[PDB]
Amino acid sequence: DVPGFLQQSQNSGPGQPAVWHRLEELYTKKLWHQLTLQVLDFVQDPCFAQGDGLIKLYENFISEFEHRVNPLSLVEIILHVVRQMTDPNVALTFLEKTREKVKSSDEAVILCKTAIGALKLNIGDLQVTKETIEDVEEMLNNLPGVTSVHSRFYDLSSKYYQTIGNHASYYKDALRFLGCVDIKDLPVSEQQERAFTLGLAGLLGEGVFNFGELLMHPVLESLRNTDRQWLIDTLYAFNSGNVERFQTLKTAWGQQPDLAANEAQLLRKIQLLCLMEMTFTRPANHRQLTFEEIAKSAKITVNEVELLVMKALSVGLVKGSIDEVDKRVHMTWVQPRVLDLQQIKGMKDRLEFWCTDVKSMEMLVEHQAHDILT
Amino acid sequence: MVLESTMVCVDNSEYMRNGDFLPTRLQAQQDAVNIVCHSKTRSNPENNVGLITLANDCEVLTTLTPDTGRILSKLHTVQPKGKITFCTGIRVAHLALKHRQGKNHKMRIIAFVGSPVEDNEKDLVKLAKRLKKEKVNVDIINFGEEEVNTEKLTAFVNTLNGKDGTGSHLVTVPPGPSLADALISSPILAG
Amino acid sequence: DYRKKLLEHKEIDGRLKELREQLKELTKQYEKSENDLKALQSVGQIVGEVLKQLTEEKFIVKATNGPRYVVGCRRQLDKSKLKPGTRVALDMTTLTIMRYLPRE
Amino acid sequence: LHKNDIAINELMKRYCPNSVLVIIDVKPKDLGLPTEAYISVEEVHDDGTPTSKTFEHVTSEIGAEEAEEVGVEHLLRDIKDTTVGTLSQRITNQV
Amino acid sequence: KIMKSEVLRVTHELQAMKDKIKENSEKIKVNKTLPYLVSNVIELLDVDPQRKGKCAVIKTSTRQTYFLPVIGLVDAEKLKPGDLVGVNKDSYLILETLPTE
Repeated sequence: DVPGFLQQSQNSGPGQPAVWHRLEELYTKKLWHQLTLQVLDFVQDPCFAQGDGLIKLYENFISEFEHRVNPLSLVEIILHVVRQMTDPNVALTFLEKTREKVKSSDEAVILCKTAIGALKLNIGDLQVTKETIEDVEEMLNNLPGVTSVHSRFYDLSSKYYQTIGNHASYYKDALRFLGCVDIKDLPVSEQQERAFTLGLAGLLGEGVFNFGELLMHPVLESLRNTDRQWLIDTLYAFNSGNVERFQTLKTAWGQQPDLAANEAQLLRKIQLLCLMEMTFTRPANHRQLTFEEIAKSAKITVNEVELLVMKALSVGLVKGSIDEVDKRVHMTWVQPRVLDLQQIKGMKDRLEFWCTDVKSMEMLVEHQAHDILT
Repeated sequence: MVLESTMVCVDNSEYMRNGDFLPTRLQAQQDAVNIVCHSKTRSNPENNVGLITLANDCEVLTTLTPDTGRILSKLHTVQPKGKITFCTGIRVAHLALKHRQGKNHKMRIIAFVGSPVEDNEKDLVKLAKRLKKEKVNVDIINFGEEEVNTEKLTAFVNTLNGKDGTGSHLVTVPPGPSLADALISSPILAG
Repeated sequence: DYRKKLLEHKEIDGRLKELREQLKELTKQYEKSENDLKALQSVGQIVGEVLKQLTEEKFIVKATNGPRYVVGCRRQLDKSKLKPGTRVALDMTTLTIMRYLPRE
Repeated sequence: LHKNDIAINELMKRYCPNSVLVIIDVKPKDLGLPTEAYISVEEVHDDGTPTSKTFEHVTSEIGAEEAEEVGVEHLLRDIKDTTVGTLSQRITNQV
Repeated sequence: KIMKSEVLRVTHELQAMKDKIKENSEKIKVNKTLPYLVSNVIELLDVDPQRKGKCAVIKTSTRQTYFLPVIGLVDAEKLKPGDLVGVNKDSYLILETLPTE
């Protein structure tokens, strides 16, 4: 079949014989790796998806009995086989045939089940695909923190975000996609929508209080100056606190779909933002505060502020319990979690002050103390 | 007899199982290690041989010892990963010569190169000047080709090779279904 | 030509896969021998019996051979079994208590 | 702590079990405790940065068993014991 | 047979294990050379709450009682309350038990 391959290798399209030249040269020189990289070039070429279907079977064969190269090349080309073919019925036989074919030398079975579950993330199945996704993250907690496989796992949790069940685990994995991005080589033209539903998904993730982790990471705000800055402004307001209800009102109605049923819960989230900011505002000098600034921050009545502080204690970001009879708001611990340069500088201020006070008392006791006691 | 230490640097890339050349010539050069270590054992049995790869994370597979019996075992479980690393493959042996027991054992390091070299000529002259500085007998054994075998590797050897009388030799093997074994046994380095 | 050699290679792989079991079972016994060799190094314990406890940590012991001593308490065990009426076990060094001695 | 110490550590993470690392000092001019136990564990990070071997401090104490106390105390004759009262309290209360 | 060529490393490991049992098996002969006296054994099972309880009660021929777990090698006809046993000097261990009559 090797001299029988020279016909259909030689006989080909108009522009393909340029890469059939080096493809037949590396084919005759029988270097499986250079032939492999030429296959990655030919799949990487935007071919017509018309005359490639025979070489899908041909280098599917040569890739099966080549028994040499890391078969993730075969994984990617067979993903392009099913992407060209759109036949999930034989795709399971293909992927299972690779599972029987790929022995245990390198555990690429995480990318196998990633591919299988990925194709099973069609409308046919959701639950057991999610369960074998849970198996994919369950398999290797070892040293391969390469995260290429695990950014493909983020693609699996993105198709799990196509299920409207969970905003949060897509956002928890979107922190991991926030950390596993390398450079801007992947499509800015894509990164518009990546940052767009990343921002909407960051908002609609309902297991979080802060947005300053997302806005803190600079590759997103450097990817969103291309984007229209109506959204960076309100994520900056949702990070830094809404002293207004008009701007967060206009973006509360700017995003039209699905935001009404979430909207009151988002009010319940951003009404905690002013709380944690106003208890992070005054470090000392009458830490005690009152409900009038809270309700003035929240345009809410005094009948609901007990419900508001009960909710704030119900989240558990604050431990403050107020011993008042006449209405007062005394606070304890909350987490800053975002940044404040004024608290960097005030940190240096009270920090240096504490240092020279402890030094002052140490010299003060120690001067007469060493001379009388030693 | 001949009092010297032997260091080998072995390829573990997937370029050593390619179906053009010998059927996993990793085995063939492993048997070349067997015949040169038993031939050095027959010449002077007290010569010590260390074993290490050219991967990213190189690992001393066996510390330098004249007991090659377990070196025969350590030549297996080769872990065919990675591609190549040239510089720390040199530095991982040439400075590790100073840990040796017999200080009268002279310095000899070879390397089995089955991948194209990733280092530029600027690093080739820093390392060739580095080894010609510390004066180690270095025999360069280059298996397989994608581009030409020696273009800058030639002047890498000539700038690496001082001491024109009985200095180091260069091994350049052509393609051939003949072995690597008797073909590298053709210079005086086997003998 | 071709169809026979996969079955024959199944037979060569058979005769190679049948020679490991003659070693891998008795290597458990061989490693078990040195597991025992690490188990026989715990030596030199003596016995004793508790009648009267003056300090809650440190009390009077009564040896089988006759001479009486006072001992301490080990940081691992607690005062449950250390109540009197309990025959115990002791060490030559430091007179410590590793565990007790149940009568029969 | 050099960059190489993950790889130097990795050899004894392989052949030995999970190995502990100790940073001590070449010159004991540090008034603080010279020994710091750094557990060799990989921890998952909230920023999304890929998982790497991370050296978290495990708290340490320096104790001697029996005879090391006797030999050290015989070698010194300079250190004083617990000695509650004025001096050993008030010197800690000095420095 | 490429998957079955990893068996060679396993066999070299196990014949290496047979190379290295010679020394720790060699100390069996020099530790277990002479059971110096004869001591009465009374078998008494213990409980530790592995941490399993396993014990025996010893009485020397000079009527001195000590403490020890069940120790020695793999025992089948042992575990009896019997006599004529193997013992080293102050280790007071069990090495070689024999029937008296």
